[PDB]
Amino acid sequence: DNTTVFTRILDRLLDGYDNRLRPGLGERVTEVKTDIFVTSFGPVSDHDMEY
Amino acid sequence: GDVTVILNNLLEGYDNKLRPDIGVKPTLIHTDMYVNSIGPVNAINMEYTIDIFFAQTWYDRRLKFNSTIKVLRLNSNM
Repeated sequence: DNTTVFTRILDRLLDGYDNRLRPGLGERVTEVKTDIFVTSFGPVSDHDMEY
Repeated sequence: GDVTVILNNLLEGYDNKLRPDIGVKPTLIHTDMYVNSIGPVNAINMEYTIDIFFAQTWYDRRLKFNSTIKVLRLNSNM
């Protein structure tokens, strides 16, 4: 019954976890690695100067 | 670690239905505006668009704490 063990893993992950605090707040800078995949480059609107 | 303790102590027994200084004196709010852009001005509807960053600052003696941390830098969660 993998359900119970995995539920325990998630509950332990979220126990005493504060989502108002960024990771490594005390002693680090949070480094976010970003990446974009463009599935469609939409129409360009001249009138609104936007895309 | 202890920023969690500070945050929990600040919010415990706190009523956000009541403005600070509810029955003492008016709440003073200082406002700043950064104008990113002033958009098109269509006279057909007699309106114009504007995009801004709107800053407001005020004092809440209930949000008073003592620690080595001088400022709590928070996102929209709180």
